[PDB]
Amino acid sequence: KSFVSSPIVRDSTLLVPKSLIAKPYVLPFFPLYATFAQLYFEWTFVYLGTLVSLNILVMLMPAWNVKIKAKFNYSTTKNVNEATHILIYTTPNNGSDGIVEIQRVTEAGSLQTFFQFQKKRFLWHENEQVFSSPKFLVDESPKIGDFQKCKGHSGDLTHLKRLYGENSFDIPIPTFMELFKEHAVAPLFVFQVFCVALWLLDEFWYYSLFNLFMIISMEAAAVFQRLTALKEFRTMGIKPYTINVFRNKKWVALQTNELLPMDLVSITRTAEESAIPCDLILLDGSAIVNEAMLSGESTPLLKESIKLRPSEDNLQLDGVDKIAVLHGGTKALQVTPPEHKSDIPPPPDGGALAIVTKTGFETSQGSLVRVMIYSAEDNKEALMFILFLLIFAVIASWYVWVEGTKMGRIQSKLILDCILIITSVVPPELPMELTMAVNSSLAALAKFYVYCTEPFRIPFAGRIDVCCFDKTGTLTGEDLVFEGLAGISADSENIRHLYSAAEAPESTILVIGAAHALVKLEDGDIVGDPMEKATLKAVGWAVERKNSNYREGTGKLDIIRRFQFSSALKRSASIASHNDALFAAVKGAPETIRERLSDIPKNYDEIYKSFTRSGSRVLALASKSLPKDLNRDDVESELTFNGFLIFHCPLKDDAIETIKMLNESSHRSIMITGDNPLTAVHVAKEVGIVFGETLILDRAGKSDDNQLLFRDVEETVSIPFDPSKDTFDHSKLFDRYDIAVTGYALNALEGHSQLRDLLRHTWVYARVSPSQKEFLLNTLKDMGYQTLMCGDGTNDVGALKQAHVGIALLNGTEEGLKKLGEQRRLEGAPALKLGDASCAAPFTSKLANVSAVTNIIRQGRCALVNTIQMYKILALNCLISAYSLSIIYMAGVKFGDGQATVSGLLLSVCFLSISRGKPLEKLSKQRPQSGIFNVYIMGSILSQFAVHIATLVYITTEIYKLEPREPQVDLEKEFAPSLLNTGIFIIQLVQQVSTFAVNYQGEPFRENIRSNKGMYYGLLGVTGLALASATEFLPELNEAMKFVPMTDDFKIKLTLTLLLDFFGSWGVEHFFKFFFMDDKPSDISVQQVK
Ligand code: BEF
Ligand SMILES: [Mg+2]
Repeated sequence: KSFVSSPIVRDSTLLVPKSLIAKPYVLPFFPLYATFAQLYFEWTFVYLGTLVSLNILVMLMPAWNVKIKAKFNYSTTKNVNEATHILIYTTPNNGSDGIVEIQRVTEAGSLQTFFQFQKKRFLWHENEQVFSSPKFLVDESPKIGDFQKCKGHSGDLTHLKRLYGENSFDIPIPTFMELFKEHAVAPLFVFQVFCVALWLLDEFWYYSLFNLFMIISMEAAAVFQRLTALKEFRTMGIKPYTINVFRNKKWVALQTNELLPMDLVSITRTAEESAIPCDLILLDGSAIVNEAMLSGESTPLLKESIKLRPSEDNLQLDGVDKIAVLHGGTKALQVTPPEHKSDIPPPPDGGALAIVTKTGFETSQGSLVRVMIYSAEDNKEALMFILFLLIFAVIASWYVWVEGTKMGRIQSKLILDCILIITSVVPPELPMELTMAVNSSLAALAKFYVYCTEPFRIPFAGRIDVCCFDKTGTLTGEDLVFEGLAGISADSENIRHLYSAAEAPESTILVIGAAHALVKLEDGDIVGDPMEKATLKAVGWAVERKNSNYREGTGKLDIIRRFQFSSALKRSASIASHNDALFAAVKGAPETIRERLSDIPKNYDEIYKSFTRSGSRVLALASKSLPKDLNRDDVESELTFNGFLIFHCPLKDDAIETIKMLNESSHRSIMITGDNPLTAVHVAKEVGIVFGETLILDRAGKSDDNQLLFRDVEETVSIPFDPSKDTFDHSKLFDRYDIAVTGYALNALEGHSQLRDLLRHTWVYARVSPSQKEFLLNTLKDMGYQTLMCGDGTNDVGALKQAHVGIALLNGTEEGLKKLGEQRRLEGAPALKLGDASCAAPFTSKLANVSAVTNIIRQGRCALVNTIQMYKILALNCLISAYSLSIIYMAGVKFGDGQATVSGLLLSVCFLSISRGKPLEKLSKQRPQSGIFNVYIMGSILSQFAVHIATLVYITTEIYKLEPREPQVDLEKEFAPSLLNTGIFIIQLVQQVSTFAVNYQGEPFRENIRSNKGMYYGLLGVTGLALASATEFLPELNEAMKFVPMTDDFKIKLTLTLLLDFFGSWGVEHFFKFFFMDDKPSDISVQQVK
């Protein structure tokens, strides 16, 4: 018997399929059918009906639960040589159970059984009799000699291709049937089809068939739209590109999909729209990677080789040995070929050779994406609404049935009346209205290039409480840019004074162009550190083919001999030559240059520490006159200070305004980043997330013991802390200082009693791992708030998936998108990359600016308002119609077709015009309501209904006082012009006007009613028709509308009753909205001065 062995599975039972007659429902039902046939050879037909129903239900019973499907279709066996399926019982926190097909294929005279569950390959090992996932060499504790003594793969590697598979990231998308099955369960669709069945049971067939066709077409179109969106956006951008791989003792060029562990490849300078293939270890050479996408840190690291380490005893640690690993999904800005000769020849390119370690969904990025996809996880308002309407319809049907029994009609007509009531309990224009609303919201979002794949999350963006943010890539760029010199002065009048350019003396502008490592090849190009290129271009230098560069606007320059950048004693050097004299320029970290030059200025330390404590990365450069080969020490004997070079990632010109708009709108915006605390605090303080002084929780000492320390940005205040003894002194910490928790401190405070009281008062989290953003969002969702996440990297994929509404900011300007669209149209500015963050986030702003959050919230407010107003109007109209049927139909009241159609057309015009409205430009501090079931809305609905009923009863009593009552009445008579018909129809029109005019108006969330031309014209027309027919202004139209003339006193009474009805309904609705509105922001949204 099989037994899968992995941390994902819990138990496993083999399965062998059963024949068609072996299925449980089919064999037994034959005795019941034979018994029914014998009894048959009236009341018995319902028995065949229920028997067919139960048979069809047992037929479809498996599809709901997979365990039931395995119980019914397949039978459990304990021999893997014959089982064809296997039931995988997963662990509690890893996806759900499943049925996967056991596959087989013969290789080299021996077949190999295997399957694949959650993209994790399994294989049948006979000696252990288990399905064991592949285990890699770097997973265990490997000897560094085992890595240094590698020479690539050789022979026929057809078993490795089966053990490990291919290096491909292929995400599967759902099909049409599995996507429509989710829409075929909502109560709206079930109620629609049930009502269609009830109606066709007695009414015609052609109209029912057309209606069913329409219902099918609506769902088909919706599912097709959702499927198109999913198929477009649910994928990561991974295009294979040729690389040189050392196989069979020769450098042969394979693709990226054909990489296996322990394969020697040659990585070069990674071009655009590409990244490092998979997890590599640097066997020889050097590089400068950019981990801003996978890790979240802005500075480019400097990786080194592995050859200098002793191969005998040392172990590949991934601790001290983390300066040699290159993850997958990072850009390599520069690569240096090997220096000395090795056993294998150097690569044909200029790249460095490395060793593959993991491939596919086993790497870091692949593992994050896989766990997000597979290991992931109310709709009761509509159900309660249907229950409400059905209760009222039941009371209506009970009354009408009692009255029909007391009058003496047949049972069939009473049944048909009950069915008519239950069918008209909901208007037919509800599903088309919901579809128009969803499509209008989607087409309004798609004007800012914001595409959504879960359209039911747009109403979620109306009551957002906490707005989380990512720093690198979302608020700031991920590339260092120049800022300007510093320290070039002798006045000390100010520290932060940045001479941009064209203001430095000749010495500084010669040193910035003399101490560099860029070179121009013979074909024409420039290779080197990109920040060095940026500064050399901003200063305005032009490099030539020879090492000598000129055309700086001042003169020419030549480089005699240059030095390298060492790992230790980090600095550089160069010996340049000028037409005037000769000097040697030095450029390196300031902490090493300060102890090297003779003349120490008075503001060296002040300027350095002022610019290094806030994000920026300075590079102090110095020079020295050199009179006429030489070593490096005597060149760096004594120098002369010249200035600094300050770089930092610049803010987006849209972040400040967006965060200000969110602050002035009762939103609490926080920051969750992976950068060091200083840069995060600086950017948050510059954008507007924190205002006053800020404290930081980080490790106090160095080694261990989890003892934190509250410390200012500077060295002013230092409050210790112990996660087992001390408790958060709210009075002196939270009221006087903003704070920012790091990742180590947030990890050491696990299990603390006041962790939530802390999380209620921190706005910046720096240096958090990809698995702590999920924890933070889960805690913020358990606290009761509604969260939002807006990021772009791979580390915050789980955070984007866990939030109530997630947004993934791609790259691309507006003009670039317009040009790309124009080119696409003509065929039918770098391109945009889909990345890994767009696979989890439902929304995906194809632009880069941060205003997508504001636009999405502004659309969510409008969508929620529209939903609430539609629910309220439908409830009121349905109650009024139910009463109208129940009571009025029991009297001799009926109208001709002409008046009915003439009024119904305007009613439908207004009802359709309701949905079309434009949201205001300004975000308001008041938030809409969440759901219809509360005190305010329900009270207002019931009170409006009571007022309408009282008015109708008053006019009925008045009319019965005027004209006789006629106790004997019949419901089969045809239409006859009378006074009661007019006196009721006028009030019907007035009530159907008031139910919109009183309940539509929402000022703070969308434009006024007068700006809605359609609905305004409709209501004006209906009220004008009613008021002109009441007082008989045009007798011709009254005689054309089959309205009988009336006396003056009754017309006056009717007009006064109309006015009183309208004004009373409006007044009591305003009363409830004024007394029990309760639109208050949360407690975390208030902003109090400290
Ligand atoms: F810095 Be963020 F987490 F991308
Ligand atoms: Mg990012």
